[PDB]
Amino acid sequence: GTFLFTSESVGEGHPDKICDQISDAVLDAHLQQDPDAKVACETVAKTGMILLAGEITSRAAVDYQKVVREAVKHIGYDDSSKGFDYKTCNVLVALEQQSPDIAQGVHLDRNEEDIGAGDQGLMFGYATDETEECMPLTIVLAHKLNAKLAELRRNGTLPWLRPDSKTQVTVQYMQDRGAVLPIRVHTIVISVQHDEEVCLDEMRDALKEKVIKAVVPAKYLDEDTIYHLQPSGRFVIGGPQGDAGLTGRKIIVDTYGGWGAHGGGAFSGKDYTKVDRSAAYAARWVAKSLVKGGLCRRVLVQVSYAIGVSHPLSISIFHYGTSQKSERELLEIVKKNFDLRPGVIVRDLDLKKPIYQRTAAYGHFGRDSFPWEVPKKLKY
Amino acid sequence: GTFLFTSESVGEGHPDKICDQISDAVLDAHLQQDPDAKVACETVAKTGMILLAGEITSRAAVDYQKVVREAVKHIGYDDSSKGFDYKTCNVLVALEQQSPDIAQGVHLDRNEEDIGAGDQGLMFGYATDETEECMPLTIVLAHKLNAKLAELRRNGTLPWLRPDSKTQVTVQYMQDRGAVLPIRVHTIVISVQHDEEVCLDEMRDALKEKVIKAVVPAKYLDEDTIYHLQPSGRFVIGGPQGDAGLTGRKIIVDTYGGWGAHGGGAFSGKDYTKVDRSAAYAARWVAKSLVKGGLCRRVLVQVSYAIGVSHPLSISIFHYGTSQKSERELLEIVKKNFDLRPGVIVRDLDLKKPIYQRTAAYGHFGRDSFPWEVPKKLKY
Ligand SMILES: C[S@@+](CC[C@H](N)C(=O)[O-])C[C@H]1O[C@@H](n2cnc3c(N)ncnc32)[C@H](O)[C@@H]1O
Ligand SMILES: C[S@@+](CC[C@H](N)C(=O)[O-])C[C@H]1O[C@@H](n2cnc3c(N)ncnc32)[C@H](O)[C@@H]1O
Ligand SMILES: COc1ccc(-c2nccc3[nH]nc(C4CC4)c23)cc1
Ligand SMILES: COc1ccc(-c2nccc3[nH]nc(C4CC4)c23)cc1
Repeated sequence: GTFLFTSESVGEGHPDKICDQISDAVLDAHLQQDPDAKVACETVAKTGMILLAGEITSRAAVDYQKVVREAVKHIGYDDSSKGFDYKTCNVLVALEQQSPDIAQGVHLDRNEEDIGAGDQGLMFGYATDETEECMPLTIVLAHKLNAKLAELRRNGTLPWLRPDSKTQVTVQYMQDRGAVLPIRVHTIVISVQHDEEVCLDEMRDALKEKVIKAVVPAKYLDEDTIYHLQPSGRFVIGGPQGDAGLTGRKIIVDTYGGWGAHGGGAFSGKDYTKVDRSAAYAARWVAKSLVKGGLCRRVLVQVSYAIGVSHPLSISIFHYGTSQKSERELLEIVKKNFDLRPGVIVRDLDLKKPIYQRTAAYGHFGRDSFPWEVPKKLKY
Repeated sequence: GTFLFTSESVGEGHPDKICDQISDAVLDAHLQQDPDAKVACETVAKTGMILLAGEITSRAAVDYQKVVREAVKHIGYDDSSKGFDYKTCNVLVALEQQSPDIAQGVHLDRNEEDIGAGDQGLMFGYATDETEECMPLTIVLAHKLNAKLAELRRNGTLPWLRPDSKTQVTVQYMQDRGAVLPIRVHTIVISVQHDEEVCLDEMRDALKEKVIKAVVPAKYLDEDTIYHLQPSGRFVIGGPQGDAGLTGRKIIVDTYGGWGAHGGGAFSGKDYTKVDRSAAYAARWVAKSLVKGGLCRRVLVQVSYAIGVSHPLSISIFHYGTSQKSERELLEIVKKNFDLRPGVIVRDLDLKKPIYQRTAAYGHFGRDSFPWEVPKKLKY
């Protein structure tokens, strides 16, 4: 009845995550001035370069140089010794207006509640009762290990740390009537960029004592747990210098760490009309509402859309055998309690608010009581 | 017992898919001259621009201008009237050597069979007996609809078609002892870029008669099937002009259309040492071998790695209740029959061969008898 499952997370300075945070800093800058901004901002990062590419139609006047550099400063890349510096990097902009053909088919001359989906696509929401926040333990622990590295870097405890990091956690689970129960941590990987002076033994000792022990409960760690700490042996070159980053290349880290399912759409740099983000947030909200409402212990929700059409084309629910209700019954409850048109999701989840940069590291789900994390009281 | 499931696909001229094909054209160009090239080529596409960003260490002498332009010509973007032209677009190159810190930790001074994984990560393989090629019907049909559009564009049957397209198929399934049985097609979406002269009614009639009827068996289509054909109403602006493209933004289209699971890693532009691609191909090979071998009807395989370590950190198998063997028994069969070190997968799957551009549109799986699609005869 036991099995292993692995998930990973990355830090704020991982190059792909830098791009997600910059794309959402650009989105938030537009929404601060124009709540109805149409934004599709992709970011690319390589040695010394941030490139913004995409489509924005907005009444805002945004200083992209300032917005980009402030996001990079927050992450911690502030000196050429670290491989990247917000003060002196190149910021290139290739942003055009939203295609008028998309605009006419999606939102022009449409009542807000009846706006079409901004694209076709499929999206999933997932929730599990294995943690209070209704997220898989593998991904929660992986995110917390990266957050702990950033905390110790920022407080000067481990001054050799740099912003680029990756973690990976394998947990041994027990199957429990469709639900899953974590038993123990089988393997942990941590790789983090570091300065030239610190030795490997000092880093491995600190990663075990100050990072892992400060995050993972001792009850999950035993004599058999395997640790791969700085497994490459050297990670001085990092950030965009070590690996090109792009927006929307960490979509599994952003969601459920491999659990549930994913429809392929990226979240960062997109306004509410792009259902890749708004409908995935709404599907998480539905899934978490079904679990917190006591209808299931674990659930997956799929929705899909066509560009220009407001109502979802399909809606499906899988409860893994953890509900006494059938899928037909759960779908009826969802129909009576939720309206998954993008023009209604925007109102329910307050999706014109400029809080998106806060979602772009450490996962979009299971944190900070964002609107999609506050369960809806269900009537049935 | 019935449920709906939706998957999507995109055409060769969808901007993200253009990037995947260019990244793999670059990889193949290097492998033609240097089978041991270390390649991590990301591509970005926006109006008039192809940018290559990433890391390559290779003995090859590659003309990036020629390679990029030839890939764009093949796709069909050959005139400014179509929104993009291989002859006159900008090709920008920001490629550096592979980080020496990665090289020393992964492959320098290592026996080939004992090379480390090129990164950490998790990967999944999936197979289902619902089609002969062991793929979900939703994604197979979605890919075939895009392939049919390209065929009719290239043969001059529908000369108003342009290369950028997206499709989406929703199928109603029956649950069958853990396996799934397709019953009927519930909804089809097709959006395709077109010339200025053709009217909406002519396009909708052609998409139903010449595309859908030529691909989807009539037994799956009935009076209740919903069709969303050119649902935006106008799609003249397309390709990179309509939407920025990036490599590795169609990872669900590249794999199982939402079925199974995904670990987050992109495939295109990466050599075999990047386990995001090689271990996902090996996991598909294992899953398809278990189904064709008669051990299960449907199966999911997870593997994970740490950078610099050759053997997977974890291996898991889920048979959805479709096998008489336990996960422990299936794992033992996999251990006796497969070696999932990257330096052994390269030999089994011939991963230094320059066939990667062929994988970069219409899915990496279920087509053309690539090595990961030829089942291994299992001994047990
Ligand atoms: C290993 S790199 C990806 C492969 C790379 N594109 C190449 O050229 O081989 C992927 C991520 O791993 C991390 N990384 C970079 N250099 C590393 C090193 N020396 N050791 C461990 N992890 C590293 C960074 O987070 C980076 O974004
Ligand atoms: C709708 S666009 C994505 C949203 C876009 N970035 C924006 O600015 O709103 C995504 C994909 O849809 C397709 N597309 C582009 N223009 C379209 C149109 N007018 N009608 C339908 N699909 C379109 C292309 O395949 C494109 O890559
Ligand atoms: C996409 O979400 C999932 C999550 C969990 C399982 C699963 N449940 C029970 C026993 C199992 N053994 N191995 C696995 C998975 C790792 C291959 C597995 C399956 C799918
Ligand atoms: C990730 O792969 C899957 C695939 C299929 C199912 C599933 N099986 C039986 C009944 C169901 N109803 N809805 C669903 C899914 C669409 C939400 C579903 C679950 C997960």
